[PDB]
Amino acid sequence: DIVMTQSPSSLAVSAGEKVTMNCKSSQSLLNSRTRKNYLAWYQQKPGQSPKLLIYWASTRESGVPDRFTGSGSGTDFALTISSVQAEDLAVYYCKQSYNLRTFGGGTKLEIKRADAAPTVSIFPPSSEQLTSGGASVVCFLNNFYPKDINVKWKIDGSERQNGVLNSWTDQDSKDSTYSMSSTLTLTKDEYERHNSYTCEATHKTSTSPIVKSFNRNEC
Amino acid sequence: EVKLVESGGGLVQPGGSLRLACATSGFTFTDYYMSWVRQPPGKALEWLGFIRNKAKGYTTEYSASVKGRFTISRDNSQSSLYLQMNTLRAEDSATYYCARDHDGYYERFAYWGQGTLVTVSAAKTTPPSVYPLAPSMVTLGCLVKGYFPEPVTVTWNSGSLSSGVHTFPAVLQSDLYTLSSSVTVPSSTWPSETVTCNVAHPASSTKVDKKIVPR
Ligand SMILES: [Br-]
Ligand SMILES: [Br-]
Ligand SMILES: [Br-]
Ligand SMILES: [Br-]
Ligand SMILES: [Br-]
Repeated sequence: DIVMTQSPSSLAVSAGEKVTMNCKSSQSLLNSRTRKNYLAWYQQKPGQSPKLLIYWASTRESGVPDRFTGSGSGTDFALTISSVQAEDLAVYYCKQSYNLRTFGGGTKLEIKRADAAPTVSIFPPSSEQLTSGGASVVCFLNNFYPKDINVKWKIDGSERQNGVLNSWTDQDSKDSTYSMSSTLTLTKDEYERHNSYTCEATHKTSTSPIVKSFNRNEC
Repeated sequence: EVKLVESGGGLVQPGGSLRLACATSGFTFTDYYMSWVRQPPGKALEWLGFIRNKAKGYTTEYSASVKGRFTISRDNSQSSLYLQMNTLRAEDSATYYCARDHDGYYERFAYWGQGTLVTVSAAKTTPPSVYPLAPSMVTLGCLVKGYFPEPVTVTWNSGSLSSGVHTFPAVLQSDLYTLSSSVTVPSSTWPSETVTCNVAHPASSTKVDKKIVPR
């Protein structure tokens, strides 16, 4: 039961960079009858199934861009991308098929790009939700870079920490940005006791936050 | 075209069992080994086992992780692969993929299905409540709250709109998931053109459409 490793665990690369990632087997994967190494590379884009890139260590599957090259022999293998493109964000897995099958643990490739500030939009609780007693205030932060960002909620000018949950999309395959939602959830009765609700995003792009706000009583 | 389509996943109680199916087409099924592979949310692929081709007598092999507890079989008249998964526990929660394996010549998994999500939990099935999030570009959204299990499928306009959509990963709390989805369109088009959130939650047999009204 052959054991596979990969390194680095992640890499962050700009479009046009040359990158190499490594795979190691516990046993030689060289089949002496065929003189091929039974090691394959798979690309798994976010939310998608794995896709075959390379088999027999170095044979490119039909359709695969020629920027992908597999190399190595025996117990050491590599996948090299000559010039990374935005669409190449993925987790890359090696897999032996010399005796049974085993995947490595993956190398996550992320894309570095220029810093971009978010576009912010705020939404009051819907009237359907309010009718049944809950109040979720939603903030979207769109198309920004890098991923980490500070989002702060204020209610009548006072910071609110409790009840906030934040979720990020996978990196975009065209523009290499992230988006994220921030949802503040209160009871109707609490929501109705205040007026101004504000979402403030502070991004390494500026000391001045990007802000959106509404006043419940103007609804 | 080669096609592999998994089914039979979903929610299962601890200690239960499931039979996954993989319906294949577009190749001579009997010529191929067929594998099952799983992936816990956010973690690495794990090969589970295979069933060999006709040349090798359709014999099976399994990873140590599931050997003795899972059983792979195939129906060569119906070109279908199965995984009987017994005695389920928390570590069995994952996306399960079928893959077309070895033919006797090439050593590759050339085709994979879309995957079926298996959730091992005693928490109860609950349909979402879907709420509209109303406003050069304009951003609209829907909030998909308080459902269990995953997945939901969210589209924009029965799928009329994609380039500008962000459907956020759900978050679980007190046995329920919530997510949201945003979509951005030209204001030259809104509101002339209706924008509509489509939310499917097959576990609960919920399919809802929520029109976004200005407001
Ligand atoms: Br084997
Ligand atoms: Br594995
Ligand atoms: Br400032
Ligand atoms: Br093949
Ligand atoms: Br869509």
